[PDB]
Amino acid sequence: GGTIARTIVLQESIGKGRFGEVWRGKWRGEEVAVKIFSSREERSWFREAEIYQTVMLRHENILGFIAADNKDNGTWTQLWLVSDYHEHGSLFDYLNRYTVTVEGMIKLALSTASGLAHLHMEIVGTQGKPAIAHRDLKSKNILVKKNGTCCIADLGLAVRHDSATDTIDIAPNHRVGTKRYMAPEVLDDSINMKHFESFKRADIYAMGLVFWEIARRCSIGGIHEDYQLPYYDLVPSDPSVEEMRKVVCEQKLRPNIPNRWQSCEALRVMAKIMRECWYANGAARLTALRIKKTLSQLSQQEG
Ligand SMILES: Cc1cccc(-c2nc(C(C)(C)C)[nH]c2-c2ccc3c(c2)OCO3)n1
Repeated sequence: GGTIARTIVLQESIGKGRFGEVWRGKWRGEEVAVKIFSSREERSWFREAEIYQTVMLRHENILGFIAADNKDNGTWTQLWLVSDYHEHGSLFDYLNRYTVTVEGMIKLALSTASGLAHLHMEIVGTQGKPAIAHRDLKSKNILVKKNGTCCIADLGLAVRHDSATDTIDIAPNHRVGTKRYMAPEVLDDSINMKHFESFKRADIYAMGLVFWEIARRCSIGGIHEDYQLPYYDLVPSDPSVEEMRKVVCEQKLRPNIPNRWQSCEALRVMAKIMRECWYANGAARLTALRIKKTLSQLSQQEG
């Protein structure tokens, strides 16, 4: 029969995605993550399997895809996605559970930038990678590995660009992602969605919000902040598009950069990246590659 899903034994319920339910599984002795969709969730399943099967997608800071499969238990067909297990889980869960070192922060920050710069960069060739925008970049969708670098999951909302024709592989809706991480252009309806660079610019904003969440947990000599989500101070816990538009577009607040980040050098680089990631004009924002370059300077420096 089939060689993946037949041979996997589910052990623990991890939790829900947007669609489909996440499990700890044993494959051939090794631990795996399994994500399971109903027969009516087939568009979501297929599209996510389509993105992970993009040629040249595999980076150390993208989640390692094993396989899409079917599994008939006897009553009903389950649609499976199988991946690498990471015991720490999400960047959200890690930053709630733990503080980090100075070296710890940059490992989390660099890897997330490297992941998105890989995802964004077109690789021309016969085995050629399309440029890929995420559309839902957040701490819940980034996983943390056992080495303490990150990898990006939740590519099911992603869009892919052919540079020759200048087309996106789907006709994209307004307002698909997590409402809290939606960029100002996405919030106020103003984003042009036959411009591909705009979707990349929308991802850099949200990585800025992820970079804030990490930098709060940086324990220099006692002193760290608590875990918070971006706009904990300014919106409710499941916030509306209306509620988010009033803070980000109308009032023009980033997340608040505290005083003691000015003392340490590594936090000021991160603080400068954050405030260069927030910008209501998307064209003002940095590339993931310029962020990757800058953090890779800081990594190969301070003694
Ligand atoms: C393509 C694929 C296959 C299997 C799992 C996941 C997946 N989807 C998500 C969310 C963010 C909820 C959409 N998380 C995972 C995930 C992946 C690996 C894990 C894990 C969860 O817990 C520890 O190890 N995606």
